Amino acid sequence: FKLVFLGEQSVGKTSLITRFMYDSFDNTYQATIGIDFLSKTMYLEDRTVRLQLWDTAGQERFRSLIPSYIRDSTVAVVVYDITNVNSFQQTTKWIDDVRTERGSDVIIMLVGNKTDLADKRQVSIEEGERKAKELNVMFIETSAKAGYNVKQLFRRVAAAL
Ligand SMILES: Nc1nc2c(ncn2[C@@H]2O[C@H](COP(=O)(O)OP(=O)(O)OP(=O)(O)O)[C@@H](O)[C@H]2O)c(=O)[nH]1
Ligand SMILES: [Mg+2]
Repeated sequence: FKLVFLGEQSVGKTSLITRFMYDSFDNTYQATIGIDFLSKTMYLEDRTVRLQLWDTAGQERFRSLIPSYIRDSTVAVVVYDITNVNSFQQTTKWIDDVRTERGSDVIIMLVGNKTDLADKRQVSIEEGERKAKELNVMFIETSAKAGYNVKQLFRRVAAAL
């Protein structure tokens, strides 16, 4: 259960981790610098699991040694912001990066985060599911802020292993 979180800056990667691991959320953006690590045991879908999580920096300058982390991980979590079409469009790139490194020997979850921002939605659930089916990855929509589907994201990934 070695998980790498990928996707564009400000989509909610860190926020999803903090929500799941610590059940908190904060509004003010602290960008991740390089690749942070968190390891903890959780009771997750009826078994104990040791979660080893790599939280990558979305900012372009930090995207050089990510290959090692992708090779090191059994699960890739690729997140976008449902309010931000570019961030969605860039998920093809991220999934490709995983595939280039592991092909079919990896669990991939595509995540449409920030659903609580309902009015500002620029990507439909439909389009998200479409992309997930086309690229053969799992799909879920979450809200780190409101606490929607975050436990489910980790559940579905843990039951995928
Ligand atoms: N409304 C809303 N805001 C969110 C949600 N998730 C994250 N945010 C906000 O969006 C901003 C970015 O969140 P981060 O968790 O720091 O995003 P990130 O993907 O880790 O960004 P980098 O580390 O720079 O790559 C912050 O201001 C968060 O408070 C969400 O589910 N809903
Ligand atoms: Mg971050």
